[PDB]
Amino acid sequence: AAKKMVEREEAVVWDILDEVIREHPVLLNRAPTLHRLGIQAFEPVLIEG
Amino acid sequence: SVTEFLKPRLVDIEQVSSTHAKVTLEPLERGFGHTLGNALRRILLSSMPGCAVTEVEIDGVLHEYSTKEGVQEDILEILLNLKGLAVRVQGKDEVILTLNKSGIGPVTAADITHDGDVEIVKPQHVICHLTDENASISMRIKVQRGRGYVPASTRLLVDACYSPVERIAYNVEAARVEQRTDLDKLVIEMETNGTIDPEEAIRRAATILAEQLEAFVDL
Amino acid sequence: VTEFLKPRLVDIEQVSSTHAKVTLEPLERGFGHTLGNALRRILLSSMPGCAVTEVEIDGVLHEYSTKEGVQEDILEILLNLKGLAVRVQGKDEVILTLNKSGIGPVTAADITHDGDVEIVKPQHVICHLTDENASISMRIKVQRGRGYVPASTRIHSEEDERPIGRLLVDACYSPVERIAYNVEAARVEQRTDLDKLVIEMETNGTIDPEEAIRRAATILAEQLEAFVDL
Amino acid sequence: NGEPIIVPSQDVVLGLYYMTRDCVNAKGEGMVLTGPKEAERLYRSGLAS
Amino acid sequence: TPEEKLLRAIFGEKASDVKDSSLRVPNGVSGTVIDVQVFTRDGVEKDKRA
Amino acid sequence: EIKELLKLGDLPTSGQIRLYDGRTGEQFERPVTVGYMYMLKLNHLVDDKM
Amino acid sequence: KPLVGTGMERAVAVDSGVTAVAKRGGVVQYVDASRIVIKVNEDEMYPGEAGIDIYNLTKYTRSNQNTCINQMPCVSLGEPVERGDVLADGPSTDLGELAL
Amino acid sequence: ARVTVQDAVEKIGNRFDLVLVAARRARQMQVGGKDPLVPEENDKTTVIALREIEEGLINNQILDVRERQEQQEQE
Repeated sequence: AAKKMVEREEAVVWDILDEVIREHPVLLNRAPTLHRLGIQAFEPVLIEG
Repeated sequence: SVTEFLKPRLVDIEQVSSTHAKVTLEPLERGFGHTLGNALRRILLSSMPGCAVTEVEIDGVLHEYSTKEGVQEDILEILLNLKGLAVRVQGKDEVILTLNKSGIGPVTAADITHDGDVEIVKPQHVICHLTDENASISMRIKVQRGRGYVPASTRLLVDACYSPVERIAYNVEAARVEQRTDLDKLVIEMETNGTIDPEEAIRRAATILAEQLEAFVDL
Repeated sequence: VTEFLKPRLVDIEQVSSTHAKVTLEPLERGFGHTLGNALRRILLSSMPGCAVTEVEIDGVLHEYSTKEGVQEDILEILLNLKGLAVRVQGKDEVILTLNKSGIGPVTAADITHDGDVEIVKPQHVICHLTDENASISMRIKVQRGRGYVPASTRIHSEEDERPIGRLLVDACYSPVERIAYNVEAARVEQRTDLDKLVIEMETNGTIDPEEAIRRAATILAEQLEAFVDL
Repeated sequence: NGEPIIVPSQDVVLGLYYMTRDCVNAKGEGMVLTGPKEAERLYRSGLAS
Repeated sequence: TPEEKLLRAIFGEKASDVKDSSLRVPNGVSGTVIDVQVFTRDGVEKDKRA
Repeated sequence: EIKELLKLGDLPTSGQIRLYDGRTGEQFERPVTVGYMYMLKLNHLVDDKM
Repeated sequence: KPLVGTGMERAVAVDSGVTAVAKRGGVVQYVDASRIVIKVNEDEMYPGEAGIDIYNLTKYTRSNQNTCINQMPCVSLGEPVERGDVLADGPSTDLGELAL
Repeated sequence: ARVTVQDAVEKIGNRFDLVLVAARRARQMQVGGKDPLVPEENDKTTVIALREIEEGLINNQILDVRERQEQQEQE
């Protein structure tokens, strides 16, 4: 049922997603990671686009 | 309905306890953040009536550059200190105060002669420092009603800080009603000289703004 | 010296059918730019318009097909329909019809008339017929709204949009085109500092000047009323 | 090298260069101000460049 | 498997002898189907829509 | 030739216009270049990169 | 059209094949989203086989990059065309001028 | 959220001891059963354990002695 709901993008999935996202960092990485500052962790902000 | 706009339901105002408020009002319509915040900013800054020391005549000084016997704060620092003076006057319109006092310590605002018209919101406010001697100070301050801000270059003279506000700055933020992601979260933020707290200066500005619109508001 | 003068909506020049200059004469000094930019912001952003939203051409299934007799293939006919400026007095949704045979342009003066719907420009051209025994027959759907609703967002619920013939147009319910204000010095009998605002607006016809700035002032007033009591 | 790599790059250093500069004679030259707040309120009011 | 077995023996929904492999639109794409072309092997019964 | 063709229209010879902020309604200091420039849309579309 | 070009857009668009251009001048006898028909000027007509040219435009079809290819008639009913002239402006061309 | 972990570093010294001590405590809270020692601000377990380390009431010796106490009272 959860998979179906996410598959149809129910109205509540965006609240569940804003709660999953909150303190969960994500690693952003460009292609030629020359120095270690090329993989940096950010906290995500659910943006439209 | 083709006329049904979101009205902010998160008007939660934080404040630093006396005179610095910060109102995170949300959610505006898309694009209504900058219109509302900028209308209020212009109104508070440019036309927000209040009383302020308009001029000062010192009992022993003619020019704007001089020194008095016993004061190290020169006359321009004295005029600056007078500019910060936060007066609120009653029904009287153009009030004049006398500031004759002698001694050695700081010359606080509480050294002003009383009256039933004028009230100083910070008696602890300094006006001038004095020598360690018989040196005295005296002067006729002229507080006068006014609306916005009028510098001396337009008009001794002292720049008239009529309006109460000292800093307004709004940062339209991102908001989110359920599915929509593009909205406006207007974060107003103000401080005042003290004559009125910010969460009321804002409502007086909004009053002045809406009553100018009353000639077209079709109920 | 602690109360301001309130602007009144003085003479409204109507330059053209669509473009008119309004004048709010008695403004205090300083409220000119504030009122003017707030009104321009509202007028450009939030105004009720009457955009056309769906088109059911007759023997056509989608917008990426031709039709014998008319040169404008269907994508261009939709792009020409979206520019149709229509003022409906009564309802919030009206279905127009456009049947027309024979060579020549199919202008907005060929749409059949309803008592509430009024076509502001009857010389607006939709498509071109180029065949003696060829005829176009579409069922337009005008409706009221605000701002911009692309078809993508519009196809969110869709009300179970069964038939495939229904081509969806992207909706632009917003009559104004460009609002320019200028705040000059009013010739008030005294009080040198007395600004007048002059709001030169240019709609697509479906909204008239005075009612427009009156609507913008209503919106500003209600939002400010929510702001006046925290 | 210890130098901060949070250097503002191109629109920020020019915004700050245009901000923190001076002109020989502009609106409101030579007027004593009682703090940064009054300077900001002068600038926003349109009474001093 | 087991208990999937029990869940099909309870609700009695049979196990279909066919696997679903239909051609569906990609994820994110949203466009009208402006055409359909059907080719067949020679000597194979064309369906109703070919 | 550019300046002459500007003067034949009623645009400023300097190629620069004063412009007002859309939000605060105030005027940008230091007039800005505003003109019609031909802009292409490469097909490095984000709908394929993402 | 480019508001600022270099005059080469027309050569590039005609020399390409996306544009549909006249084989012989004449009068456009019937236009349509799908096809253009050209009653040939009698001077440019062969002795026998009277004929009138007819150009069936290419409507929507996928390029190698999946972008759309299709041609629009930039000539109206009864409009004098001349030889080597553009009757259908393909993709990215306006009245036979390359417009990207 | 938590922008910087600079305060949590001084309480534990090593920046890797901090990560390993905070992951331990946050997994104690997550799976599970244990409760936060600080009023949770709708945070996740990671920033909660970091904030508790900030206030000096979580660290390797404290967590280990808390291990020993429950190992005792489990009997």
